[PDB]
Formats: sequence, structure tokens, C-alpha cells
Amino acid sequence: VVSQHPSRVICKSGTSVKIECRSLDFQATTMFWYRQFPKQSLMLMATSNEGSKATYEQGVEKDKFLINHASLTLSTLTVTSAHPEDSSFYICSAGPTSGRTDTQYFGPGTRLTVLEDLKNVFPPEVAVFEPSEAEISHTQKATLVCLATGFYPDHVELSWWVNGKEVHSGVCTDPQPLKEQPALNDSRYALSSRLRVSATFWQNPRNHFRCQVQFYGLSENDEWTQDRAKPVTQIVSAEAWGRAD
Amino acid sequence: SHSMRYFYTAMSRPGRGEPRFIAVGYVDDTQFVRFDSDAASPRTEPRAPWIEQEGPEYWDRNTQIFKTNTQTYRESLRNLRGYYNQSEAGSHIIQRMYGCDLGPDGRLLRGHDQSAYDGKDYIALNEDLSSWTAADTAAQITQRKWEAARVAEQLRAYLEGLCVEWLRRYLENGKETLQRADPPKTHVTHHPVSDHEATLRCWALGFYPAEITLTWQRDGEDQTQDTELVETRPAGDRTFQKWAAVVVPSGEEQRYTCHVQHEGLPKPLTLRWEP
Amino acid sequence: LPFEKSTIM
Amino acid sequence: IQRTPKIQVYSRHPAENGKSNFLNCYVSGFHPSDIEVDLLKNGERIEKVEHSDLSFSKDWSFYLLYYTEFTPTEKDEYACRVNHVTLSQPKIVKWDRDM
Amino acid sequence: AGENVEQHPSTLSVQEGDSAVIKCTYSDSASNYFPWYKQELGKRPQLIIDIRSNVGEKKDQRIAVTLNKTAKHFSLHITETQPEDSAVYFCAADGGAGSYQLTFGKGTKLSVIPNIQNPDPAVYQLRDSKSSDKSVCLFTDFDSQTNVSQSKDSDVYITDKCVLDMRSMDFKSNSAVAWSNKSDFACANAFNNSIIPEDTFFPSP
Repeated sequence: VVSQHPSRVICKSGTSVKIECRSLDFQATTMFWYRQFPKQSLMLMATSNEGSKATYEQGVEKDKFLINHASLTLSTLTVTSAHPEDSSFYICSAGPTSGRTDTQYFGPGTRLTVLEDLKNVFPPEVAVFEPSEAEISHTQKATLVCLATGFYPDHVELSWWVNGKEVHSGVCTDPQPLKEQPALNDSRYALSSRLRVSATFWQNPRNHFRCQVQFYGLSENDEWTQDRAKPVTQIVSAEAWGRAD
Repeated sequence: SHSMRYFYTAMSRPGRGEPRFIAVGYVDDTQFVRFDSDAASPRTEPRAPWIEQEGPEYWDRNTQIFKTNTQTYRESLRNLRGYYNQSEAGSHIIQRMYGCDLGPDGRLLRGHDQSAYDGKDYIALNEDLSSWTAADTAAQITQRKWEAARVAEQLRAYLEGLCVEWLRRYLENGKETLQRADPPKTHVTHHPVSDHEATLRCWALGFYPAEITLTWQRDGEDQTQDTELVETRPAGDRTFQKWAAVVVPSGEEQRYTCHVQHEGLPKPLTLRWEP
Repeated sequence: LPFEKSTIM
Repeated sequence: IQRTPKIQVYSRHPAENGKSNFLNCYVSGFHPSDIEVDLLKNGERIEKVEHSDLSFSKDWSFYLLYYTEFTPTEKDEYACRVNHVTLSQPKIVKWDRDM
Repeated sequence: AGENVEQHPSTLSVQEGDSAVIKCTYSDSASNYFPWYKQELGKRPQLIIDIRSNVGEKKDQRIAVTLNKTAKHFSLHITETQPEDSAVYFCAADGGAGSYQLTFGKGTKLSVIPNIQNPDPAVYQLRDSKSSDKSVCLFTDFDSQTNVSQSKDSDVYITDKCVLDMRSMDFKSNSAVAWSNKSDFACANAFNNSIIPEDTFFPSP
């Protein structure tokens, strides 16, 4: 397996961001660095070589992206003096075989968000709406709906926790959030989720339901001048219990 | 039958600096390429005239992989030193031989890939081209890494594909010198050691390939225990030499007959001391 | 033509 | 782990006095790879001596061919002086035209 | 550098239970490793299957890979497609001269539209568990033919259609959520006659 650190970064323009790529259980003489835009394709940027200099692809600024092969296990990508146009998903890959490239194992990716003003960062407000009596009687199913609103940037991960454990069955979340104001660049987003259980499962009040919204924000080092709460990397939850009638 | 082989030698040299990587390539008993990392700007070099037909892109392709092996073997040497709890003060050697054998139809007959450490077997690819045989537990650590990296799968694809295809290309380019069989020039000599016992020597000269059988007989009976055979040696012009000797008691010279078996000979020749 | 892949031992 | 070199001193073509030939010294069956080989004319080192590229046998032991262009005579003595870790003193094998 | 990998088609839509085939073409004969990667949104590409130059076909459950080394092309075959197969698929080859790398295909956005056995379309108003003063609209149990359209009114929000799989009792259901901060907002404003089918159960709140 191959890992990356950080997984998510929110920084002010002009700051340098260092991204690590690590082969956790093998030695790698080579690592590949990719950039993934809203345009789904894997665009190869550079090839990290031990201990020689990096091989850059056509149309890649050498001075914007500094690649360093630190050891047989670590490669770093540095986005120097970052600007909002540099905001993207940076993913790396490595494999145990050298020479003509073989199986490649990708890291989880790093979401980099570069903002001109860090004052525009906001955490989400999470709400859980309990199933409709009309739905229970009609289908014998109970759909629970979750709603995260007013967050910026799109750095949110939603999950459903029934009785303390994470749930995947009968769950569907919006693949992408919706802009609250589709006119300005800085527009807060909104995301919704759905969990469907049986009528008998919702009726039992011994059963607990929780919608978890892991938000990735500002780090400890970032300076906050405004009086409102610091929008730091946190978890905002909304819960509901079983209702009997 | 025809074959292609690559021989790799990686040596650590603690006094001298960085490890040295040597690679030589052979088509049957003919060497055609060499690489030595011990240069400021190392490059692959031709060693047979029929390989000079290949353009610069071929020489760059060979150089790029052998530069990768230089880097890779430096780590393999470091790792194997750890497995055996060896001092960094000592010089060690990893050797490797791999290649393909073809039959009469231009198809893979048998694939090979063997490794050694300090002159002893380490890890070898099995005849099935999907599993390994490790010599000890250090070789089992390498086996684990190689199974996870699917090295046997990578080798099977190469030995079944590019190895046989390129061997066929080389056989056609050097057809007049690789698909030619040089039969041996034979003669028997007599050398006395005492008044009542003399050594009879059977010579095989100027033959290609190196594969040859030399056997001494007593009225049609094998002299396996008494026959002295010297290791097949290169003449230096791409041909081979070999001789078989027997201590024969004085008078029984006409009794002894030698037999020569070679690819270039249509019928195995029977020779005796003349006059 | 040689094998074009190498894996650290 | 360690093997001592096998030495063979011979000529490329059947030796004929006055006729130019090649003096061969085939050093095989040794391990490790480092070796010092010298071709000798009457106990003295020949300067123009070339060698084949380092290769090895199925048993992993190394083999090398050290050769020089030479003119064999009736009385000139030719030899091969070899040094290796397995050799406490340099080993000298004389050339025998009938071997 | 001397390797060009072309993936056809760029996008593909298939019905849950049907088969999907993605075709890739390559240029270099030094290409002997042909991997297939699956990438779900915001996640890493995962290797699902691969093939080598000595093999013509390799199968693993519902996934299969085919290779034609003479014509220089290879295909992924997914049978009995599930909505979980919906992701971006990438193919690659290891051939070409110069700098060592896997040459990737541009990708294939695969979409597996669920098969709704017993559709029962309805529009419900779901109330909050904490405040109960404000609510949301849930258009649900509609079949996959239904297209959920975004509203012209900026004050009202509508999400895209989304399918959930209740594995425990072989049930799958589509849903879309609507809301507004306006006091005068009703469910019918968002999920109207143009979007919802004529058999929609629309109870009064």
C-alpha cells in the first residue's frame, strides 16, 4: 500500500505546501506524481527518481512543483507560492518493480484548496429529518434524511452510524454538494444524505441513528483575527432516536 | 536447438565506493553484448558483428535497463547483507542468469531465471514459470517480495514473448555464423611416460557449438574411470578445443579406439593411433 | 534483448 | 564460497615454430571474481595482453580468457602467472604444445 | 514516449444486469503489462484486474479482460452490472521509449442506472428531529426513467437523483431532496407535474 500526507489542505495564497508520498511496505526507486482536475483524467506531472533529478512532463512548471526523492520510501511534492489556480487533487503512485513500469499502487490523494482570503472559511450546520408517517404506512420503509448546509470549501465527508457502528447498506449521499448562490466564486455549499430502514426498525426507540459530517478546515498554525469561532478541522453530528406510536 | 542468455554480476566493493554491475549477453556460445557500470558515462557495447546492424535506439534501450539494474543491485546487496547479518566491511557478489531456449519451431521450449549469492544458489524460477525455489530463509524473504511484485508473471511474459522474438531476429541477422555448425578437426597423438606405459590423446579442434562428447574405448568397452578429460576451452576465434587422454600399456595401442560426438558431424567418428 | 524490469531482493 | 582457478595454457592453432599464433590462458572455476593474470615469455611479462569479458558457468564459477599474438619457437618458454585469494603465492603454469 | 493508449468510449451508460465493455488500443510492442483501474469520485484509483502479453483472456467473477497482441488492443468486460460499478475506469500499457511509466487511457465514465422492479413514486414532507419548525421534501421510489430537474427559483434547492441498496431484502430505491428558507414554500413548487409521474402519491402535510 501507498499513503499521502496531508489528505486535505486549505491555505492562503503565497504559502508553500509540501505533500508526502510514502510506500508503506516496499522500497521504491521511482514514484509518479499526478494532478486530477474536475476533468476526471489522471494527468502525469513528474516522475521522482532516486537519487537523480525529477523527470517533468510537457506543460508542467518546474519552478511551481518541486519533486524530491528523499529515500527508497519517500517522495515529496512542493507546490511553491500557491495560488487559487493551483487548487486540485494531487495523487501519487509507487510500485516495487523498477524499469519498465509494472503494478502501481496509488496514494489516497491530497485535496489542495488555495484561497485569496481565509475569512471565507465556514463549517457546516448538520440536521436530521425523521421519517414521514405517510411513507411508513404506504411502503413499510422509513427513510431518514440528513442535511449539511453553509460550508466552504467542499471539504466534507458524510457517514451514517446506527447503534454506534458505521452503516453502508440502504445509504445514498449526494455525489457532490450544491452551491447556495450559483453566481459568486465564494458560495457556501449544501450536501444531503439518505438512509432507509424498515418500518419496524424505526419504531423501536432502543435503536439510535447518527449522521456524521467530518469537516476539514484550518490548522492550528493559521491566524484568526475575526471574533466568530475558528473553522478548524472538526466533526459536526446530528442524531435521532426510534419513535413509537 | 538455440538459446539466449544474460549473465549479471553485481559486486559490492566497500573500499572502492559504489557497487559494480556487469552484464554480458550470449546467443548459444557466442557473446554479443556487454555493459560495465564502472565508467563515468557507462554504455552498452556490441561484441559480435551481427549486432552492429541494430540502431542507436537499441543501444539506449539496453543502457537504460542496465543503469536501472546498477541501482537495483546496490539495494539487493545492501538487503542481503542484512539477512545474513554480514559486516559492511566485506565484499559480496550477486549473480544472475536468465534466458530462453527454443526448439526446432521458434517456440519457447524452456525458460530460465536463477540467482546466486557469494557463489551459491539463492533463488530460481521453476520450470512452470510461476513459482520459485529458495535456497534458505534469506531467499524466502526475497521470494515474498518477488511474489508480491509478481516477478514470475513479468518473467513469463518476457520469456514467452520478447525473449524468443529477439533470439529469432539475432539468429536471422547472424544466420551465416549462428546457424552454421563447425565440425571438429580430429587426430590421435601418442606420448610415452615410461618404457612400458604411454598416454594416448584424442584431439577435437575448431568446433562450434561447445557441446561435444569425447570417449575412450577398449575393444568397444567404455573407459569412464581411466579416461582423463580436459574442460572444453575457447580457441579465441569463437571455436572450441577439447582432448581426452588414457594411460595405455606398451603394445596395446591398436586396441584403444576413441569416439567423437558433435552437432556438425553427420555420423559419430571412430579414431585410432595412426601409424 | 534483455528483461526490462528489476525488483529489489 | 571459494574456488581455486583452473588454468589451461594452449595455442589457438597447432603450434609451428616461426609461424605466428595466439597464446591462450583460460582461467576457469574461480570465486570471487577478482583475479590477476599475466602471460610470460621466458619468465618476463608480455605487455600487449587482452582478455575476454567476465562471464560464469552453471555452478556460478567465473571464467576468463587471457590471450596474446605470439610466435612459438623451439626453445622459448611460455607460461601463465595467476593470482587469486585462494592462492597464497602466484601459480605459474608452463605452456605444453602437446596439451 | 513512443506509446499512445486510446480508450473507447469516453462515457458509457448501462442498465443494471446488462454487460459493459471498454476497449483500449496501444502502439508499442514493448507493452507487456496491461492494468485496469477503477476510480470512484474523490477516491484513489484501485487496481481491479490486469493482463500480460502471454495471456489472451483472464476472468475474475463478473470482471474479465481480453487481449489481442497482434492487433494491439485489449478490453474490460463487466457482466451483470451493479450500480456500485459506477466509477471512472482507466486502462494502461507499459511500452514506449524514453522515461519509464505507465501510459494511461483518458478514462471511461461508467454509469449503471438501477433497475426498479416495483416503482411506487411519492412526495413526502420530512420534519426535523431537533426543531420540527422547518422541513425538507423527499421525492422517492420513482423509477430510473424519471429526470429530476433543477428549479428556476434560486431560493429553492433540488439535489440530483440518488439510489440506495437495502441489501437485506433485495430492494433498491431512487430519491431526490428539496428545500427552501422561504415561509411560503410547499413541496409541489419543487417536485411539480413536469418532473413527477402522473401516478405520484402526493399526500397533504
